[PDB]
Formats: sequence, structure tokens, C-alpha cells
Amino acid sequence: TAEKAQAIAAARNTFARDNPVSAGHHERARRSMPGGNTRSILFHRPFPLVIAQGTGSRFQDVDGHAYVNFLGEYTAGLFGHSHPVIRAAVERALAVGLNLSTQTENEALFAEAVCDRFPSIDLVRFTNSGTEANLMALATATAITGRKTVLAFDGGYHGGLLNFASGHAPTNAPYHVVLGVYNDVEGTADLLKRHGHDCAAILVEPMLGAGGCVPAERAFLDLLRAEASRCGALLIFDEVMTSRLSGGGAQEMLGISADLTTLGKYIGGGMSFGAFGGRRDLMERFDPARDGAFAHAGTFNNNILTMSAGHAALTQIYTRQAASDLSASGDRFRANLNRIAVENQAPLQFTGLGSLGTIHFSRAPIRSAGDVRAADQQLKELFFFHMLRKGIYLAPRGMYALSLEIADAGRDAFAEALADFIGEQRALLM
Amino acid sequence: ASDTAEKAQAIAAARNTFARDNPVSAGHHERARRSMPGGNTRSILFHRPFPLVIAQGTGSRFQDVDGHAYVNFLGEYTAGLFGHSHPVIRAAVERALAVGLNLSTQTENEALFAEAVCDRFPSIDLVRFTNSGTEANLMALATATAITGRKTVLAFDGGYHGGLLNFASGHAPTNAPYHVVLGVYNDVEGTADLLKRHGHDCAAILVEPMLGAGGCVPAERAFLDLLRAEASRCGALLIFDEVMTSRLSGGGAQEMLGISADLTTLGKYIGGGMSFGAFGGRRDLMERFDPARDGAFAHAGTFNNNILTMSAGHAALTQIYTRQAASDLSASGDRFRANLNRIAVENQAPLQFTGLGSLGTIHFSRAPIRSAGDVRAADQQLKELFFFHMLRKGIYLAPRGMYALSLEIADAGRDAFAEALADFIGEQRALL
Ligand SMILES: Cc1ncc(COP(=O)(O)O)c(CNOCC(=O)O)c1O
Ligand SMILES: Cc1ncc(COP(=O)(O)O)c(CNOCC(=O)O)c1O
Repeated sequence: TAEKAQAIAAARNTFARDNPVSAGHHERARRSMPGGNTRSILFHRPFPLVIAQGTGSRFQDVDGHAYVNFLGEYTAGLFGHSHPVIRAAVERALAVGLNLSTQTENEALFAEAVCDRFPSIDLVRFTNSGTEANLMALATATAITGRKTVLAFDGGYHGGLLNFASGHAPTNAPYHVVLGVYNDVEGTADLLKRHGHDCAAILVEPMLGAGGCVPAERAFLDLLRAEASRCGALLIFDEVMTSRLSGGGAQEMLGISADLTTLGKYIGGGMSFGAFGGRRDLMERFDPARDGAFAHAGTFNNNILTMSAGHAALTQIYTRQAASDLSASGDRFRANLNRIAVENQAPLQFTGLGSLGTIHFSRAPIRSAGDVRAADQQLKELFFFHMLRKGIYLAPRGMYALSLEIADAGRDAFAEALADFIGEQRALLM
Repeated sequence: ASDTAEKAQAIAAARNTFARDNPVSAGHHERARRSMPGGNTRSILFHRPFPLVIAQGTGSRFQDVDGHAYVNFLGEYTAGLFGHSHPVIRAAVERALAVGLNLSTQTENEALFAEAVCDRFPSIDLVRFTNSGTEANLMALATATAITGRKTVLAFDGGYHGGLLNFASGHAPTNAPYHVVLGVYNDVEGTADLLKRHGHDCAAILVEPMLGAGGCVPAERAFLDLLRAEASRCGALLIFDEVMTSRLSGGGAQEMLGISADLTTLGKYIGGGMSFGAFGGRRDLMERFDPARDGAFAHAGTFNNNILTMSAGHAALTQIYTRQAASDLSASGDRFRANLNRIAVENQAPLQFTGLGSLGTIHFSRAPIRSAGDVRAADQQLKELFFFHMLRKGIYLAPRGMYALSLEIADAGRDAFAEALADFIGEQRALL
């Protein structure tokens, strides 16, 4: 509607008036990077906030405004901006030496911690991102099976070269990808009958992350596990986001085992990180001593900062117990946010699991990419600008990912700001 | 050359001595195998019987877990330009920690780093950062195919563009399934034929100005002129993979050559030894990523703008490895390589070092090294024996015989390398 469009025009202008120093930064950034941007998700209109500095769960922008960071680096930033244990791991790495050009002890210790944590990961390899992890998992599936077809899901996001958030992106690596509808048992069974013979892999998030914190239904994942086994395709669970949900990620909570699992985000302690692991027999194809071994180099794969900060992250900070506690805290938080919507007759909900959640302006079921897209997009943008005015930073698309540094005062301020949105924007919520 | 029983027995003895010299590294390997395939997470680090595990490093030197010291002539496969403990890198890390980690937003540091990259590289008008050279090359291919609507990519046998674009031994079954045609590196007539056949459907020509992993094999002028002309004529994007070669002068191989690519990929040392890659090039091509554009190309990536890379990278380009420092290091490397080849020639040894500036690789052949075929024809057994010999002399270089001079390599190290080469030639005269 026109009414909402005008509300957004007003909110954008208010943001621009609040943030003229960020505005100047944007005009300069446009000289060296396309649209002043090097990570597409950071861009929003009229321009993005530039931040100056942060400590713990808080940061300040270049205009001086302070915020609680509920975004947490799209789930990588589990430790806040200045964790002393992470800092210590960085100091220990610098003492060991940088760019050591050789095999290290720390990479093996980190690997042991990873294999110990995740119940379907017998052996693991590190990459430099979730994008690389997923690409290597597809390389594995395709090379082993000799097949070309990959089943993935509309709304699915698996990195820079495997972006299905708005269907097929023209920039995707040219794997022969067939897209199903997330959570659609009937349609997906049909696609598997059609393509099962030629399917190298099923690639799926146990909860759409970038696609809107949409949990996978049990019946959907059971279909995928059964059919992958029947047709000889590798089931790949992309847990780059979902691994945080318990000590052993979504697979532990589900009792469903993927053939390969990809990891990313928080696991390297906030340093560059990705990983792919899985069944021993599949991963041994990368043993470089073995006959016709697959090649997987990568300059920074075993870099000392990631290996050292990650080992600290898993063993000292985000233990199995910390994962259970944060996820339970996240469940209570999301229920409280939904109670606020319910008690105020608000046409919104928050979907997700554990410490992950996203607002959707609909009271209908949010089960697939279609549902997320059909929910009100103008109200979502308005909500972002409102939260900023309340000193709460979350994703433009309405996602939060609670760090370990988020405390009672932070959660309370978020919940109060949500109530304020509902009251202040009542006219637009009818 | 062909394998012989004589050389095999020499190699088996060198491996046995290495195993005996390094029992702690051997135990590490056995443990590592329990959690990573063959105890490995980066294929290039593995060699038989097992790799050395190092304990610590300072400057240009390091020590392994059995207590041996070496000077590091490998330099992290060209990423380790600053040594193991550069004070300016360390200061950049400290500044980064003080700003804040994982800040979840844009910072100024990324714009300042992007400006330093654009200042530095003469054909890069706009740039985007990735987390590796592998990602940089994939995004450059993504850009070319999406802009052109075409499927075919011309690359070269012996070429290496990252984990999903490995042509070092021809087509790898793990490669991302771009429709890649492989040419012979430096083959003008053969490549002209391929471009005649495929040119109309060519999204991109992807080429290193010098084969890196493929053997430090310089591209010849006539070869690159052909690629530049035919890319323009066909409407293909010429992509120069300068992940390794960018170091060779202030403005990489493109400044040396006076040839401009449509896109250039970057990696290795530019992020100050932190995770890093980048792709950039012509303004009109890179603007397709402006997120304010309708139909903007998407390119997220959790760590693309991470504070450690942004901060150490800006320091690397503006404070440490300036354009003059690049010229100076390349001149130092050119004199080094010439000295090594002089030592070969004077002893009438069947070996040469190929490369440019501070990068070089030994090849056990008297033939011109111009393509992957030439590299593969050279004696591979002697290359293995060379590796173990150099280790015994306290010199660490790649198993495949590559050195990449860091800023921390001084006269003593270069002298020791040259002396160790002479000792190899003398001690292994029978097999040469
Ligand atoms: C499920 C999933 N798989 C894979 C990925 C890809 O991981 P990475 O961005 O480390 O390549 C991501 C997240 N990518 O986030 C982009 C950003 O924050 O800029 C992801 O959420
Ligand atoms: C010319 C070129 N392009 C691209 C690449 C790929 O760059 P990256 O390893 O950062 O993905 C590399 C080197 N990759 O080195 C492997 C390793 O040291 O483990 C490269 O040399």
C-alpha cells in the first residue's frame, strides 16, 4: 500500500538524518567497491550503518549511536566483540608464529574437538568459509557417485556460489541443480522419482537460515534420508548455521544422520572458517596418501588463528552445556516475543530454533520460501528502522542470533522495543 | 627422464633417514590420522613418509617438534611474505582486536583496504574481497558467465585456480562443472585453433601470468597478446589469476607486461597473511555487484570484510610491501635465481630454476620449460631427493621445489641455499 510506502519513506529519511557520517562513508566507499559494498547482505537503503567500535554485546556507529548487537555476525559472532578467551587464543597463535607454512599440532587438536562434538562427522577437513565447505561437499558427492544432479530447495542458501534464496542465481556455480519446495513432502517425492537415478546429492539446511529461520519438519527430513539411501545419493546437511543448536547440532536433536555435514560461522572462534566432514569412507577419499586421492589444498585452511581460536571456542567457551543453555535461553526469548505479539493481536510472529529467530509479518504457517515471501515485506523494513531507533541492531531482514554476551537487560530492551513497535505502528498493523 | 631403481633406492634411504630424524612428527601424524583424512586438511602439505610438524617460528626461521631449525624459503606458498612474526602485522592485529571482532556491519577499514588495492593494481577500478583465491576465481567465473550468458571457459593444462578449479594434472573430477576447455600453456598456434573453435561461446579466458603450482613457468608475451586480442575479439572476459603473480611488481604482472585483463583475481600475502582473496577489474563489469542496482549480482560471505584481514591487509600494502618494496624484492629474487642457475651451468648440472622476481622452482631438465608437458617431463625423483637434501641442510622449501622469498630472507639464508645447492650437485653427482 501507499500508506506503508510513505511510512518507509519517512523511516528512511529519519535514518538518513540520524546518520550523516555513515552517509559520507558510503559516498566514499562507492569509489573503491561496487555500491560501496563487499558483502551484499550488509547493504540496505538508503545506505548501511558504518560501525566504529564494539565491546561485548555492544557497538557504536560512526555518528556515535550505541546499540546492542542482536545480529551476532549472522550467527558467527557467538562470542561478542571482545571475548577474553578468543583474545588469549589470538595472543597464543601470534606467539606460535604466523604463516608457518607447514603441518601444525593445533589443526589436529581442533579436528579432534570437531569430530568429538558432531555425531555423524567421523573425519573432517577445514575450509575458509561455509561457501567452500558446501562446494567441497558437492565436489565429493559428484566425484564419488559420477552423477550430475543436485536436489536443493528454494529459499536455501549455501554460500556465494550456491545461493537459492530467490531461486536460481545467475552467478551460481553451474551444478545441475533441481529446486524443490522446502517442507513439501509430496512435491519433493515427485522430484526424487524423476531425478533420483541421477542425483549425486541432496543438499539441505535443517532450518532455512538466510531464508527466514524456517525449521525443517520431521516428515520432510525423513523423506530426504530414506530417498537418498534408496537412490544412492549423498545426503548433505548444511549445518553452517544450525550446528550451534546443540553440542552435536541439529543431527543430535533429530536422530537423523547425513552422509556429509558442512560447518561454518562460530566454530573457528570468529576467525575465517568452514568445514566439511562426514562418514569415514567418504572422507578417506581425501587422504592424500591414497590411490587417486581427491585434491583439497587451500592457503588458509589450517591457519594458526582459526585452529587456535576454534579449539578454544569448542573446548573452553561454547561447550555442549553452553550450547544447551543458550538454546534454552533462546527458546524462552522467542516464546516471550511471540506471547507479546499474541497478547497484542499483532499480525507478526518469530520463527526459528534455539538462539536463532526471524520476524515474519504473518500469522499464517511459515513453512517454505513461498510463505516467507508472502508475509508483509514493508512492515519488515519498518521494523528494522524502529529497532535501530531503540538502540537494538538486528538484520535488515529481521533475523537475530543471540550471542553468549546477550544478557537480561538486552533481552528485556528487545521485548520492550517490540511492544513499542506494536503500539507506535498500530495504524499500519490493521 | 624416467624413473630408475637407483634413484628410488636413494629416495627410500632419504625417507628412512627423515623418519628416523623426526620421531615426534611421526607420532603426530598417527594421531592426526584419527580426525582428518590421512591426518591432512590441505593436500599440498602432505608428503611421504609424513610431513614435519613445526613447533614455532620467528622471522624467516622455524623449528619442528623434533628440535630442528630451518630457514623458511617456502613462505606459505607465497602468502608468507612477512615472516612468522612481523611487528607491523602484529600491530595491525592488536588494532583490530581493539576495534572489535565480528562487528556484523560495514566498517571504514574495508573501504580503506579497497582503496589501497585500487591504488596498487592498474587494471582494478573496483574490487570485492573474498576469503580465498579459490573464492576469488569462482566469483570471477561467476561474473563472466552471468554477464556474457555463455558457458565455455578456456583455461590451461598445468593451471591452478583453487580447490574447485584445479588443472595442475588436467581435469580434476572434483572441479566445479564449468564447461572448461584446456589449452597448452604458451602454445600460440594450438590456442589460436581452440579459440577459433570455441571463441563464440567463450565466457572467459582464465590464465595465470606465470604457472604457480604448475612450476613457476613464465607466460611468454606472444601467448598473452593472443589471449588479450582474442578475448576482445570474441567478447570473452580475460581473467588474469594474479593470486601468486601480483607480488612481482607494484602493479603485478599486468604492470610489467603493459597488458590489462578485464578481471584480476588476488590472494596470498595481500591480506597481511590473514585469510584473503579478491576479485576486481573494469568498472563497468564490477558495477554489476552494486546492491542498489535492479538485478544486482549477489555476493555475501561471512568473513569477506572481517576486521583482521581489512586491518593487516591495509598495513601490508601501505606500510610494509610498498610498490618500491615489490620492485626491490623482485630484483633481489632475480639476482638469486640467476646465481642458482649460474651454479647449475658451471657444474654442468641437468637442472635449472624457473620463475620471476622472488618466485622460483627447480626442474631437473636441460630443456626450455614452457608448458606443463615440460614440467612433467623433468626428473621427478631427483626433485624428491632435492627436497630431503635441503631439509638436512636446514633449508625448508616446497616438496615440489618451489621457493617464495619473504621480506625476512637475508644474505645468510640466500648464501646457505646456494651452498646447499652446490653440496647437492657434488653429493649426488652419480645420479646426475
Ligand atoms: C546455511 C549456510 N550455508 C552456507 C553459508 C555460507 O557461509 P560463508 O558466508 O562463510 O561462505 C551461510 C551463511 N552465509 O552468510 C553470508 C554472510 O554473512 O555474508 C549459511 O547460512
Ligand atoms: C595461482 C593461484 N590461484 C588460486 C589459488 C587458490 O588460492 P587459495 O588457496 O587461497 O584458495 C592459488 C594457490 N592455492 O594455494 C594452495 C595452498 O597453498 O594450499 C594459486 O596459486
